Amino acid sequence: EDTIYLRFKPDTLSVVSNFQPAKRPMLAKTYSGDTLTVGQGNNKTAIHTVVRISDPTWFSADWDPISTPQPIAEIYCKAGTTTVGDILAAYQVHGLGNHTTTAYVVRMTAGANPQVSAGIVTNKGTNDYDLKTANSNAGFSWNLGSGTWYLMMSFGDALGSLGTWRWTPNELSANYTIYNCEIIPCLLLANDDFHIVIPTKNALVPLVARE
Amino acid sequence: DTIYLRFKPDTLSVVSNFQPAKRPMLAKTYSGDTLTVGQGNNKTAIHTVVRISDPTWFSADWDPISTPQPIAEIYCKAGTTTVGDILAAYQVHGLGNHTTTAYVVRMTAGANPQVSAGIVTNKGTNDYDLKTANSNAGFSWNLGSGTWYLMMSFGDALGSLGTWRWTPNELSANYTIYNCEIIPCLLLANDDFHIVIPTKNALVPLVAR
Ligand SMILES: [Cl-]
Ligand SMILES: [Mg+2]
Repeated sequence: EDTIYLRFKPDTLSVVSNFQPAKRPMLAKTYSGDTLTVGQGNNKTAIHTVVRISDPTWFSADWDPISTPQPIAEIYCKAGTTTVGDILAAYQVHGLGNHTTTAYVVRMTAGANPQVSAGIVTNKGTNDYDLKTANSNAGFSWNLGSGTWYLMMSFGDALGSLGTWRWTPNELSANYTIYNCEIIPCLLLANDDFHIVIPTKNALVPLVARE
Repeated sequence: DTIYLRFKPDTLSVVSNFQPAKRPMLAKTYSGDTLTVGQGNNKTAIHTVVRISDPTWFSADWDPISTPQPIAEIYCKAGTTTVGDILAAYQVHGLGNHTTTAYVVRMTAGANPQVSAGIVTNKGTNDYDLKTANSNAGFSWNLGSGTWYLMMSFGDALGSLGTWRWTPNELSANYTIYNCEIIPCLLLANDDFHIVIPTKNALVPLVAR
């Protein structure tokens, strides 16, 4: 329940494709294989994008350095049906108009190869004030090494009272607006060269609403 | 040397003939109360501004510290009038000659920057960072005295290693703003989330990237 801060350098995953720079920020609409979820029982969060967490350090609510948290009990990262990682901390923001943003600090205990049939990128037109989703011009695949930590994010509309954990099992589709937030640098190309600080919880408890 | 600022970015509500007044805008040309942060002959042209809300400071060791003293001899000016102090300075030497500068400015007077030619950020499907584009009209900002603002500038500039760079030129279109700590200040911010940026209480840049 207490707020703990994660300071880390985001690092864009290098995707497997036949196009463009391999290191580019991509999101997943439809998976063809090793579909990425973070779930508790039947309830699942559909993972829409991933960045590597590099040089992480943790702080208490009072900004004293603390040790790595224990995994949140009973919540797991799965590729397909296989459990592939623990979850150290959870970030969830209940935004305007049922917008829900979830970020899991995932510590991989096994490798995974998520393959994306329909991809998504974030775009911004001259009349958008936030990033907005658009369709890839092709699919791709990710390679998630075991032992590495990843921030696995999800964006969608969901219901829930305040302090109720929300579940976004939906596909991410185009023209969905991702409201500015702490994790917004993880949606642009990140070259492991600057730190961000995000508030998290060692439980499945959301942050105070519209944040 | 390094000081951390934790704060909530807050998008300025501009006065214009368009859409929501609270939208993230950048300035290409000022018609009046032109925004610069300068020291002697050297000036940085201020390209965008956000209000700093709920600021707190941390040591390099993440112990809370007090508000730093103003950096001596550097001032924020609207036109020729000095209108603010500089508490901290953020500068990143990016790819090629890309320079990103952010000043923590505490206004000691009001200011009304008058922008004839505007700039917005773009992102196409094969852009991986925000890029600048020309707005379709101008606007004005209102900077209240006593309020804190982050005043940012983006451009290519010269300087050998560890030397503070000056970007005095107008910001133009098709300029790539590389991802960094201050990138949330380019999107709509509603005073409802915190970011942490590294700064210095001197005119000294961060380690080159
Ligand atoms: Cl501890
Ligand atoms: Mg959102």
